Amino acid sequence: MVLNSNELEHIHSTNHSVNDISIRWGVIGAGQKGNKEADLFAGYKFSNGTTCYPTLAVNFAESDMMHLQNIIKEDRIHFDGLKGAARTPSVVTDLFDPETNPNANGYLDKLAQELGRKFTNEEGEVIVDQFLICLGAGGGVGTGWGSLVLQLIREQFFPCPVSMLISLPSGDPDEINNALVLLSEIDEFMREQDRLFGNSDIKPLANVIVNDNTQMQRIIESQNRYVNWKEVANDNVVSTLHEINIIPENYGSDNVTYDPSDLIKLLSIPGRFLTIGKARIAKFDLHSLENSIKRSLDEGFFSAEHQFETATMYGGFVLRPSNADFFKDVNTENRIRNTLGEYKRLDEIAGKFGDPIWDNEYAVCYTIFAGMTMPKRYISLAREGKELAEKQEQLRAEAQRKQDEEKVDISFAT
Amino acid sequence: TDLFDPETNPNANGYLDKLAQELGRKFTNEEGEVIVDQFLICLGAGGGVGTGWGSLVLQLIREQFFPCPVSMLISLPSGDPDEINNALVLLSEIDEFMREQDRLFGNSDIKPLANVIVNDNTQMQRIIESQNRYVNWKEVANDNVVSTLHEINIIPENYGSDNVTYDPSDLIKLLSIPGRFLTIGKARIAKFDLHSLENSIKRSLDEGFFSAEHQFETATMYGGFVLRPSNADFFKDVNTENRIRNTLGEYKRLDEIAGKFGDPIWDNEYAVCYTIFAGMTMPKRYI
Repeated sequence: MVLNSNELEHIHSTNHSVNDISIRWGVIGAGQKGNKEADLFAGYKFSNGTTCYPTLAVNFAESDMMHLQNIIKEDRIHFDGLKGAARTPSVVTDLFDPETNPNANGYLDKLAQELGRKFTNEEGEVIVDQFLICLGAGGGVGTGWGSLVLQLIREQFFPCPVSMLISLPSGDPDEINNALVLLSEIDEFMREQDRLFGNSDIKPLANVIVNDNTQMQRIIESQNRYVNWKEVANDNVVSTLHEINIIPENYGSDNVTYDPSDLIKLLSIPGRFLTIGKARIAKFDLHSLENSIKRSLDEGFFSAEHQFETATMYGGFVLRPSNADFFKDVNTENRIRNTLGEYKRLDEIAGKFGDPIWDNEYAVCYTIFAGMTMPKRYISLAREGKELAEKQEQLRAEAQRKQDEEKVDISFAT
Repeated sequence: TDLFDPETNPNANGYLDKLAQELGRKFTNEEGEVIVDQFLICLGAGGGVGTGWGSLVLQLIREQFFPCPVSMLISLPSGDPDEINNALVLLSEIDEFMREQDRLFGNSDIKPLANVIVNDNTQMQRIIESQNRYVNWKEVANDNVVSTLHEINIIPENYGSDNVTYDPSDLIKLLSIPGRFLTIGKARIAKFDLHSLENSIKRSLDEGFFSAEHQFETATMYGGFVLRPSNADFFKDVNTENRIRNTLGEYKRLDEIAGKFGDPIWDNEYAVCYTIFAGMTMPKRYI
């Protein structure tokens, strides 16, 4: 029963019949970042007390997983005689490839197997609509797993589509190159997927959701006195995803319902880069409403300089109080359509935007843009790692010559 | 070096048989599994036997005499001009070998000379006389450097963390790949507040048992971890994480080189903070 946002608090005290969700995610967290996000998902329960999401944790370092809290030991999957890949992701792709490793195919049996156990019925009903794979780009185990997953969904290894929740690394030239090769592999796969599947078809890679660790830290230090920024960042991105999954299945509207089918379409069909903006609304007036939607989109936890003009679909909803007449007001509807319009004119792509009724005293506004192309953070990362990588080709040489240029005289010794 | 060289000594090669042999007995399986990941060779630079052995080892790892990489734990001499020249010729032979190793092996490759760890006998005495009433300074210095190395070997295999695990693979990478000069700072932490935490990390690095005026700016890799109590909320605190990243940052900005820094959970009532910098160039104590 994790409750890691005060939206989740206020809709579990209020609502004691939260018994379903819009999409039955099967969560797999690879590498430690992934493990920790996965551990949060595993914690969530319904009002009745059942678990929401079947969850596995995967790693090479058996020691990243020993301080998990909601993931039972049985569900902590790890690989033998391997102490860890060492911030090098080609170690994971290798352990699973016949060409390099001989028992490669053996490992896949234990993956196919523990997949079978956690996401399958007594029959073989996959008990899951799509897989959510959590990664921290930059590390060995995580980034490697990312690549292996791309490779696996080509052999149609998974029963259903795969959503990847990927985090971009803060600032370390080895991590940046790792992150860049994955993001590049993803951009390629997405382009191949665009030529192989129709605009209407269900995609095998449902979407990829990025967070940027730089942007997330910036935010956290703007907003009992110890704060693990990672712990906070995780709470925000995970609780947001959980919220947008709860709400359509559990709250409704006299005006425009955003139901679960709309969300499933959003997460299933576009098949590219997806972003979310969660905006709290306290001041019921247009100037503030605007500057918080704009803020959640541009300076929020899921912002990575996204290419909104390339979005092919939208979704969203404002959870609002039963009374607050400020939302029935048309003048308020236009301000949203035109505010979001500045990113993508909403007529020009397919979607829906709802306004469900909730118990509480404030309005939370969730905005989702899907089908976008590669985020521009990719370029600025490429550029940031160049000014470090090249800055220490200089420093390695700056002092390797200092080696060559100065012998010290010890002729008096030998 | 003479007793082991055909050019000077004739039964030179005979001696190597008894070395190859007693190596075989102590570090090999009933099969020939070397039962050992790397060799730790302890020396006191300055003497005959020790310093000589140091040179012979450099020579031996070139003929690929050893099954696996070699770490050398070398101590620098206190103050005797014959000992200093001896120490200097070895340290010079090491700087040369390390430079040859840099051109022959990749930045990713396992190095045959895994690393060299120096202690300076002057710096170690200074410390011991700042900190039953007899004290053999050598006996104490040894206890500190050896127990530190043992600690950093125990901890990753035996203690873990909900936040960031520093596991054994991370340590093996640290000790295996950089292949140059390596240092350690062991800092006890009693006062849970930022000003003190800092001034003990800084102290362990600059005025500790492994300090020899190291060239931190030349470090190519880092590692470390703070063993902390299960409860002490002062370590979950972010404000405490930043103070470490920026404190260590003053030696080498930690983004600029490859590593990891963990915070394992332990039983006890205080926090011990181990910091390791590897891949460094020749220490300034040499000058």
